[PDB]
Amino acid sequence: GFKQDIATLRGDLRTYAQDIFLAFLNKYPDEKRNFKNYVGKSDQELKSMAKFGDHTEKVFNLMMEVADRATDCVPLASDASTLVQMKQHSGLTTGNFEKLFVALVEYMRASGQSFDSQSWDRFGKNLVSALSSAGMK
Ligand code: HEM
Ligand SMILES: COc1ccc(O)c(OC)c1
Repeated sequence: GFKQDIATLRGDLRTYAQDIFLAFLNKYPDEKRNFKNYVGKSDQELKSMAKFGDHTEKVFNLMMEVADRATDCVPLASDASTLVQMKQHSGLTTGNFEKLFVALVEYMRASGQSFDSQSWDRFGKNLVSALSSAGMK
């Protein structure tokens, strides 16, 4: 289930962070307006850059902390606030997060593996809700 998924993901965190961020960017090419220094690069080109692995691994680490602190796939309001208030997330809206979670769930459903994809879908929706409540447009 969800808790075991966090353990699976943490077990190979950089690899998964890469696979999932790429799934996101490839599903929603307009989303790359937020990531101007990854424009014009194929998946393997991105993976070859130490900065890409480093960024994706730090993002996924916080994502897993938030997931692990959630109750019944409902994240803490304080963690939502953190994500809203981060300087890095200034211009974002909840739709940016919705899209990330749609890509993440799709990635899980297509993997050979027993992820609890329905739990991740409900976590994404609840995270979107919490972001809105914490002041994201
Ligand atoms: C639960 C979801 C997310 C988490 C946990 C998260 C976490 C983080 C973290 C930890 C960083 C800093 C990474 C570092 O410099 O070490 C970061 C940067 C950033 N995040 Fe997020 N983020 C999330 C979702 C999003 C989404 C949905 C977007 C846009 C679609 C976004 C856009 C950015 C951007 C633009 C940066 C700065 C990029 C850079 O300077 O290299 N994030 N995020
Ligand atoms: C793991 O998923 C990731 C990794 C890096 C990102 O910048 C991101 O933003 C949408 C998601």
